[PDB]
Amino acid sequence: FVNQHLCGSDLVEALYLVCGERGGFYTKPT
Amino acid sequence: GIVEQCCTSICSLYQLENYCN
Repeated sequence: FVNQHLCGSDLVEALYLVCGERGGFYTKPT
Repeated sequence: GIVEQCCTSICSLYQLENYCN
């Protein structure tokens, strides 16, 4: 689903929804 | 980095799929 925005939590949050099931990881920032 | 990609424009959930690279 598009048409939304993010940042800080919203990012790690949206990023955690798109890669929630599939993927099996995150990114490891900093 | 990544915040300057979706926080600046409305990216598609498919673009985030690449965020997990």
